[PDB]
Amino acid sequence: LYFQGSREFKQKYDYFRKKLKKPADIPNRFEMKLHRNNIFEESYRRIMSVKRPDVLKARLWIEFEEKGLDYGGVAREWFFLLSKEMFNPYYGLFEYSATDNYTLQINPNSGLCNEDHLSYFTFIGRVAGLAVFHGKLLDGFFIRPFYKMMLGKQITLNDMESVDSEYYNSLKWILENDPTELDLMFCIDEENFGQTYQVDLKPNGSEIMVTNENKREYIDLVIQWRFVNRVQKQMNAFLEGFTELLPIDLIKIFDENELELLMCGLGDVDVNDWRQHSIYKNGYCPNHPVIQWFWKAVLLMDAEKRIRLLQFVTGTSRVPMNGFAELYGSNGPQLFTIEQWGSPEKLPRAHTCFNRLDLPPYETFEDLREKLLMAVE
Amino acid sequence: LYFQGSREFKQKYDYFRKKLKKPADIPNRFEMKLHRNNIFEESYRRIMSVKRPDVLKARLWIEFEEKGLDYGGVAREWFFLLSKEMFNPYYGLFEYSATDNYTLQINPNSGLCNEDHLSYFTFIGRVAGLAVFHGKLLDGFFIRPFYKMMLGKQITLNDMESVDSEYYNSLKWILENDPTELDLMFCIDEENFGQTYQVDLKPNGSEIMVTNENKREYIDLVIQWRFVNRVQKQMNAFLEGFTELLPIDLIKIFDENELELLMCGLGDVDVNDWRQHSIYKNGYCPNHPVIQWFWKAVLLMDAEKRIRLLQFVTGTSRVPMNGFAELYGSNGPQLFTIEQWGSPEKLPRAHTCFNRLDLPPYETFEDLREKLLMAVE
Ligand code: NA
Ligand code: NA
Repeated sequence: LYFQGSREFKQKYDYFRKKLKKPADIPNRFEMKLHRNNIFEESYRRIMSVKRPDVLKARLWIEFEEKGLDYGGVAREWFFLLSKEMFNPYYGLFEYSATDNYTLQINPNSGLCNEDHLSYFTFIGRVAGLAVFHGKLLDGFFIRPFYKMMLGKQITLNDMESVDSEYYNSLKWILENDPTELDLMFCIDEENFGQTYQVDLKPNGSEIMVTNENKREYIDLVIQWRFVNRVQKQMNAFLEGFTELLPIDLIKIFDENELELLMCGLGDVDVNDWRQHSIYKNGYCPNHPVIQWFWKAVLLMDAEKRIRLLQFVTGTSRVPMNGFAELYGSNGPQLFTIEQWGSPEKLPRAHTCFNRLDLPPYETFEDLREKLLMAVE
Repeated sequence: LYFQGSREFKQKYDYFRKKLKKPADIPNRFEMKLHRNNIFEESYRRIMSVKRPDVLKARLWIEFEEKGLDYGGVAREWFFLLSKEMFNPYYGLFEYSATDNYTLQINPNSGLCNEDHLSYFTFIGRVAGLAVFHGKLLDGFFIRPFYKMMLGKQITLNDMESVDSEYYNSLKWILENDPTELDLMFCIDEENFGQTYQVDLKPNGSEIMVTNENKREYIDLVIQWRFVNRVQKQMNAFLEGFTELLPIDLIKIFDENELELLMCGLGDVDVNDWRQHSIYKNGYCPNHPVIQWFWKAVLLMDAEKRIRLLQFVTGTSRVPMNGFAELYGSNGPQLFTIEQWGSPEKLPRAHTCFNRLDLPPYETFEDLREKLLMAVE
C-alpha cells in the first residue's frame, strides 16, 4: 500500500481549501527580492517586517538577484531553498533526531545558540503556514511527535519507534515485563553541547527505583523529556507564526500522518544524483553488468528500501544537503563506492566509515537483485 | 522481465574483458586538458592528433578548466559531456530517427554539413571504442540497425518496428496480403534539408508496380534505403575509429541487444528533474493530493512507461539536452504542465503543443494510478 487513507486525505483537503479565505482586502502581490546566497536572513527580515499577516496571503512575487520565469515555480524554489536553510541544524533551531536519521526535531538548546530564537521560530511557523496556504511543500521531515504537537495530540511510547527502535524496544520490554532486574532510577542523561547532565525525571528521581508499580509513570516521563517539556516555548512560538496564516481549528481537521504529507510530501533518494556521484573499485566500472544490474535493482525498490540501502552503506539515511557529490565518510569527503568483493555465494557487505558497498560479482540480474534486497533487509 | 539473457551477457562480458589487453608498451596516462564550453572541438583535436592508438589505452587523466576529484569519475563526466555533443544533431553527424523518438541514426547528409565528416566519424568511433575499452557508458541511444551494422548483421523488416510502428505495420501488411490494391511503385520520397526527391529503389523503379511476385524485393530495397545504403562511408569511418581500440572480432561476440547495453546502458527519464520543472494550473499545486499521487504513480512505473507518459504529454519521448527546464512546445519554451480538468470519470488527456496533461481530480490514489496507466497505454 502506498497512500493509505487517500480517499479521506483528499476529502479533508477539499474541505480545508474551501474553508481557507483569500481576502480581497489586501495588495495584489507580496514581493520579495532576495539573493540565493543570503536567503535565510533576508527572508526573515522581509517576513518579520509585516505587521498585517493577511498581506502575506497575496500572490507571491519572489525574485532572485531574473524576470522570465513562472512565479509559482519561483515561489516553489524559494520554499525549497529556504527550507534547506531553516532546517539546517547549523542555525541551532532544528537538529536531526539521531545520527542515522534525516528527520528533524526542535533543538532544546535553540535559545543558547540564538538569543532571538523565538522570533526565528515564529518566522519559521509563518513560512510553514505560508507554504500550506499557497499549496507548496517544505523540503525536510520532522519527527512524528512534532506533527502531533502541532495538533495538540499526546505523545506516546509508540511515537518512539519511528525515531529510535532500540530505545523503543527497551521501553516496550519494560512495559511488558517486571523491570526490577534492570536496576533503573527516575533520572536520565541529557547531553548539551558535548556535556552530559543527569536530570531527574521527578523530584529526587535519581534515588527512586523503577518497579512494576511505577514503570508506566517512568515511561511517560522519559517520553515527556525526550519530545515535549524542553521545547514548548519553541513550539508555541512556531504555532503563533503558523496560525497567523492558518486557523488552528482548520489544520486540526488533519491527523498527524495527513499533516506530514500535506506539509512535507514523501521522502526519497534521487537515484540519478546517487548514480552520477558513485565510484567503482576493484574491477567495476559504469558499463559492468553487475553495476548496471545494481542501479536498475535500486530504481525498482520502493523509496523506503532505497533509504534503507543508503543507511546500510553509509551509516545514515540522510543525504547531504548539496546531494551526493558532498558525501562524507569517517575521514572527510568520501563518495559512495561499490567495490568488487567476495564470492557470488556471499551477501553484499558494507564499510560505513568509507560509504562503501562490497558487492560480489553475481552471475545474473535476478541473483543480484535478490541478494541485495536481502542484505538491505 | 528486466535484463533478459543476463547470464549470457555477463559470461560474454567476462570473456571480452580477459581478451582485452592493456599494453605495458605505453605512457602511464593519456592526458586531456579541456574547457567544458568547448569540449567537442577540443577533444576532436586531441584524440585525432594521436598516431599510435595504443597510447589512448593508458589511464585517462582528464582535467577541465580543478584537480581534487576521482579521475575515473572525471573521465565519466568527459564521456557524458562529450556524448551530449557528438550526438547533438546540431553538428550534422547524427540525427534523431523520428520526431517522437530519442534514438539516433547517422545523418546521410553529414558530408554536406561538414566536408571533413569522415574524420569526425572516425573520431566518434575512437571515442566509442575508448568508452568500451575503459568500461564507460555513452549518453545516447542509437537505433537498432546501427548496432546491427557495427556487427555486420543484415537489417530486416523487424528492425523497422522499434523505429517507426506505422511504417512497419504497412510493410508487414504488404508482406502478408496481395499488395496490388495499394498501387505502389519501386520509388520512395527522400527529404534532404526540406527538399523532397523521388528516388528509384531499382532502375526505372518509378514505373515498376509492386505485386505479389516482387513485394519481398520491394521491402528489402526500402529497408536498404532507410538504414544502410546512404551511410556506409560514415559507418565505415566510425568502424575504423572504433576498431583502433577494439578488434572487431572481440566486439562480435556480443549480439545487438547486448552491444547496446554494453555501450549505452538503459534508457529512462529523471523524475526529480521532471518534477522540479513542472507547473500546475487551474487549482493544482505541489501539495495537492492529486499531484502527490501523480508523481508517486510516475515513480512506480517502469522506465518504458515513464517514457510513454512523456511522449503522451509532449508528443515526444525525448528530453531536452539540458533537462526539463528547457522543455519546448509548439510556440517556444513551455514547461511540462498539469492542469485540473474534467470529471473524475474521465481519463486524462493531453495537449501536446502545450506539454500539458489534463488531469481529472480523482478521488483516491489507486483510481489516479489506474486511470493514468490506462491513458499512457
Ligand atoms: Na558514512
Ligand atoms: Na511538445
